[PDB]
Amino acid sequence: SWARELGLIRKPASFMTSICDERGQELIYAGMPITEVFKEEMGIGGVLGLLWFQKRLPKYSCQFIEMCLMVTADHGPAVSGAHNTIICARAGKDLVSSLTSGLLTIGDRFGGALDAAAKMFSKAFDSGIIPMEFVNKMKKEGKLIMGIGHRVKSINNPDMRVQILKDYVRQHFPATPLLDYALEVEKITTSKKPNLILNVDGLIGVAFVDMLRNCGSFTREEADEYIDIGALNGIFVLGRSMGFIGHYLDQKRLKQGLYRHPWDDISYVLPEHM
Amino acid sequence: SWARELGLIRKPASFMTSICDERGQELIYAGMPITEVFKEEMGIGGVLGLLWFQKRLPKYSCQFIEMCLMVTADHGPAVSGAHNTIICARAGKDLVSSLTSGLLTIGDRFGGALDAAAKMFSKAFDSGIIPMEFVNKMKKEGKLIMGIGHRVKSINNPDMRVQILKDYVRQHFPATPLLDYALEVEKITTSKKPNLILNVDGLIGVAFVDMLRNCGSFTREEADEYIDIGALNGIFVLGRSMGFIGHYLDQKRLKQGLYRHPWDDISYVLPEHM
Amino acid sequence: SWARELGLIRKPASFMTSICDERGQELIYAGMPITEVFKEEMGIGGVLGLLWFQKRLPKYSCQFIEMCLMVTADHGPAVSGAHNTIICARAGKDLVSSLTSGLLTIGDRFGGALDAAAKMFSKAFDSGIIPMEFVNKMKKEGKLIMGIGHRVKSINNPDMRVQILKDYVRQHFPATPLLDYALE
Amino acid sequence: GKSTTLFSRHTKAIVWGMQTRAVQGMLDFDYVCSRDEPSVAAMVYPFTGDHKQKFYWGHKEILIPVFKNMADAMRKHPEVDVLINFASLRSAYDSTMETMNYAQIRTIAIIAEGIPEALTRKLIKKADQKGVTIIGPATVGGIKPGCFKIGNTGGM
Ligand SMILES: CC(=O)SCCNC(=O)CCNC(=O)[C@H](O)C(C)(C)COP(=O)(O)OP(=O)(O)OC[C@H]1O[C@@H](n2cnc3c(N)ncnc32)[C@H](O)[C@@H]1OP(=O)(O)O
Ligand SMILES: CC(=O)SCCNC(=O)CCNC(=O)[C@H](O)C(C)(C)COP(=O)(O)OP(=O)(O)OC[C@H]1O[C@@H](n2cnc3c(N)ncnc32)[C@H](O)[C@@H]1OP(=O)(O)O
Ligand SMILES: CC(=O)SCCNC(=O)CCNC(=O)[C@H](O)C(C)(C)COP(=O)(O)OP(=O)(O)OC[C@H]1O[C@@H](n2cnc3c(N)ncnc32)[C@H](O)[C@@H]1OP(=O)(O)O
Ligand SMILES: O=C([O-])CC(=O)C(=O)O
Ligand SMILES: O=C([O-])CC(=O)C(=O)O
Ligand SMILES: O=C([O-])CC(=O)C(=O)O
Repeated sequence: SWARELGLIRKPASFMTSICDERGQELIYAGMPITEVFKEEMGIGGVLGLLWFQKRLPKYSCQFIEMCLMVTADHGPAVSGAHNTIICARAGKDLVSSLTSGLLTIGDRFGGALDAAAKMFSKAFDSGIIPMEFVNKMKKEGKLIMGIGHRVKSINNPDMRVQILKDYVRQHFPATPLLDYALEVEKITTSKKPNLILNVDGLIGVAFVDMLRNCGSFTREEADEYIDIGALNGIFVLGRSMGFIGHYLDQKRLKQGLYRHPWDDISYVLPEHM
Repeated sequence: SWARELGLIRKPASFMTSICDERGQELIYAGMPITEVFKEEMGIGGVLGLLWFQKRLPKYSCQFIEMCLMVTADHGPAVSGAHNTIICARAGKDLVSSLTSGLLTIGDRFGGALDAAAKMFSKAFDSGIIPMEFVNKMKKEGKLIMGIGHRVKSINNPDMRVQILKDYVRQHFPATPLLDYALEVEKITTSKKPNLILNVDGLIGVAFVDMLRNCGSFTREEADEYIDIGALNGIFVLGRSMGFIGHYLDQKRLKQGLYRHPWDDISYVLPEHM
Repeated sequence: SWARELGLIRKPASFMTSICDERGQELIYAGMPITEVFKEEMGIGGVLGLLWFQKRLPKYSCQFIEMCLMVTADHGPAVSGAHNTIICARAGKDLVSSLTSGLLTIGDRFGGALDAAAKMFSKAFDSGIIPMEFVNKMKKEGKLIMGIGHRVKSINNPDMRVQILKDYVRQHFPATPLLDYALE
Repeated sequence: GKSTTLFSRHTKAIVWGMQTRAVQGMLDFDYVCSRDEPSVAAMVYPFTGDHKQKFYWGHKEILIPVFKNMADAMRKHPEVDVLINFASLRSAYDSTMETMNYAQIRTIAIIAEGIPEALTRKLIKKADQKGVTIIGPATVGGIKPGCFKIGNTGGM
């Protein structure tokens, strides 16, 4: 500490951290200090733009980040991750262990339609196919279109939270091509069946890629980097953390005991005599 | 499914879930549908009130929850949990495994001053002792006052995000007694040492207890329930998740390699032969 | 790197690690190299004695640790942690994320009877009371005795893995008073 | 001064013990006799905390509070006058004597079997002093059709 204070030694640093200068007079975020964060009245969308992307996003995009963190909150306790959070909360664990144990389900099959429905429509649009041949290409290869398909709400009966995001994108975004492409794929697949409307998990993906590569400060190689890196997995995990902590506090407030999962729902299929 | 649809059989349900009715026409949060949530212009503070506490919080308190999630975001990468997120992200894992591996550090020594600083000041205020006796009651038991004490910035050098939160809980915030108590304890301990200002961890604890028990819709056996359940560890974990996902995306964007922690920083102290 | 090589600048090292000297010719476990681990024919009970306790345990208790890791293996998928592992594995996740999501249930209500049933009987025996006063003390305070109680199989219908472990701690095992107190 | 009526369609009870099959049988009987209110107001189990048990009122699911002490079971419920004592043979005596220090309890059904005769005579003596009518020991209970049924009597 003294040979480096008077500066007669070299030590190579790791942990390069282009975010959150913690030391000094203020919490500098990306480049913006914390008093400038609260002075410009940017919400949590502004600090998600600062921490995650290191860019002061325009004020129509911070509000869309808060919208897509409000729709990807809790979606009932039936789903697999909220189920794990409840099972871990009824064992009386912790907030962190319960949220964490339910958070580790968010992978490819649960909650992996944000990133897959963004990557799929981005790879279809950047190559340049008409949607009428993109649908036929997806039929010839197995591989259902990620982000299209609902179980009940079909036609003039929408998801009612894909409506809110679709109207916010249609009003407060300039230059929205990828949403138009995904809505043409919706126009075809809703002719295939009364279902197959755009999901919430697909419209947040295509509107988030649209918001990255359409608004300012993102060129084309950053807005295609943050989709490969997984900023949309971040959007889903940070959105669903409120739902999983809500389930933890709820199952901890109802004072419910350990789960045991009845044997008549199990059906052991063991070998003969190993 | 047929003996229940015509209703000739009983089966006791588990998983009580007083939150997030997922099925039916709209996604209903606590008692409010999703279109009323987006129509009444409540931010993520309003949906934290709806999911976590199941009460429509007044508009000065949803903005305070958004503010106290903005300050409990990233606090630099040297701290223990963000260090674990960086280590697990440089090992090329995943977003959820990295954020999870860093999130499982949020315990009692890292991130457990929110809840301890709220429980300590609530136990000192609900018992009824003057702050000049509370400081001496702590000092004669060991146990430093949690929530009070900074390393650098205290007096004629304020914390600058204790100040913004304190201005908000003085303007838009009716009848806040425990904050006044905690500032009296600060008035004593800053006369002890020029340090020992209120932390951010102490001020969000006491201002959140005052937000619970001083606004409407919480009586005093719910505002004393949610502190014991851990609804402040939820605030710290959900706030710091943005910083941990920011560190994940950042270490994935710099293309950093696997960490190895050099042997000159380790000092093995193994036994002789056992 | 060069000033510390010739030693011209001291540095305080953290992470004190009294286990597993990884560098050198042999991977030295607690104080014993890896060739002495494999040559002396200690199983994984010996390396748990070396890693966890940093002692070379006697050979009857290494086999006891292998025994009590064999009985505390799977106990059906209905229980809470194996349920979380199955729920995370059926989401197609990972091995480490599935094991981890099911492992984070090992707490107090599931899996927390080993440590509580050891602490309870050890605090009752260290104090020095007769068992008939211990049962009545637990009855007077709420607090069911941890480590006592089976749903199905108890008396002349035994548990049959309490019996194998009980025969092992009776046979190869000198001076066992706390088990005798627990059996009273 | 013992009572001359015991059970009615306003009679509620406190079940001492986690005997959810007996309580569910009583609630099913009170549904099938077209009562308007469930005749079990609370349960008392001294080995667990205060929570709520999820029971069946016909098709509907109701919640019956399980307490830890008998005192706060009496304090939240002033209309309770019956205690059905499902304790063992070595804990029915002190739980019954604890119950007869509450004034609202007008009858105690002791379901246990094997209480010693001296402790039972002490129970008879203090019940005649307090005026509380005790249902004779090692019983199954007593059923009043249309009004009230004590635990496992009748059967399914
Ligand atoms: C009562 C009486 O007298 S009988 C009356 C008449 N009797 C009859 O036989 C009528 C029966 N008609 C039916 O409804 C029949 O069940 C059927 C066969 C027509 C139903 O067909 P569907 O279920 O729509 O077909 P399928 O389940 O394969 O899916 C429909 C399409 O949606 C598409 N699709 C499905 N899931 C997805 C997804 N996740 N993403 C994108 N596209 C999808 C598929 O590509 C499929 O296209 P295809 O038709 O080219 O295969
Ligand atoms: C010109 C020249 O330079 S030489 C002049 C001649 N030399 C001298 O005068 C010598 C002067 N000596 C010093 O300055 C020394 O630093 C000392 C001995 C006075 C040390 O003083 P301090 O560091 O303030 O003592 P300490 O670390 O215990 O902190 C003071 C208080 O803060 C309290 N405190 C600390 N943290 C907390 C906390 N989180 N919560 C509540 N209380 C806290 C401590 O309990 C302590 O309380 P106490 O005074 O009742 O015991
Ligand atoms: C054909 C016909 O109709 S039947 C003929 C007539 N019918 C009758 O007489 C009805 C007889 N009723 C019965 O037999 C009933 O079973 C009853 C009411 C006696 C219930 O008796 P039990 O099941 O033994 O009581 P219970 O379930 O509360 O537990 C008994 C003991 O185990 C104790 N215990 C339970 N779990 C633990 C544990 N982990 N650790 C330590 N102690 C424990 C309990 O504390 C309790 O202790 P206690 O005896 O000091 O109170
Ligand atoms: O996000 C997902 O992929 C799963 C989910 O919440 C849903 O059932 O809609
Ligand atoms: O302990 C915490 O809460 C984390 C923190 O703010 C710090 O880096 O000191
Ligand atoms: O140790 C435990 O509590 C878990 C256990 O045995 C069980 O499967 O019931």
